[PDB]
Amino acid sequence: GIFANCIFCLKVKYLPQQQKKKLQTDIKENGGKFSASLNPQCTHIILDNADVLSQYQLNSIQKNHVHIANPDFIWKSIREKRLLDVKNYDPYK
Repeated sequence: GIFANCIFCLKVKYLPQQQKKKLQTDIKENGGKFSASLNPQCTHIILDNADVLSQYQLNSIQKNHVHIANPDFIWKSIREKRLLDVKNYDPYK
């Protein structure tokens, strides 16, 4: 699937539970892995609009080349049946 070799940290606490779960199933059904925690193995961190990151988290993200994206990265990649440009979905840029 399109998310093969992707490891997503999900910070989507303020999404409806049904959307959190759809994110998870969309990731797993298309070859991805997801985690609640941020670590060096993460390739991506998905952040809903109301979730924020600490300076510590942002430094880890920079150091480990983690891509910061919003949920639309997942939704639209699934819809288009193709991994999109994550640079177009960065809430911090």
